[PDB]
Amino acid sequence: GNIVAANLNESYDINTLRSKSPMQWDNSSNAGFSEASNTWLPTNSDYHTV
Ligand SMILES: *[C@@H]1O[C@H](CO)[C@@H](O[C@@H]2O[C@H](CO)[C@@H](O)[C@H](O)[C@H]2NC(C)=O)[C@H](O)[C@H]1NC(C)=O
Repeated sequence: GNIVAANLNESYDINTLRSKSPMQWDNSSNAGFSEASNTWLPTNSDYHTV
């Protein structure tokens, strides 16, 4: 699903950022997309079940 449009300090379209959230693999931190602390966009909150 979509995310809620967060604050980005790069020039992005806030109307269409909702479809660009990181891919949801396994239920790790950042849904297995990254082992970094913070990603460039927030992972959707339903990643534990989806
Ligand atoms: C844009 O990036 C962040 C938010 O996306 C801005 O705020 C910093 O966020 C980091 C993340 O934890 C904090 O540690 C800093 O204290 C924040 N404040 C700063 C750096 O003043 C950040 O200010 C923005 N960077 C720009 C505009 O260059």
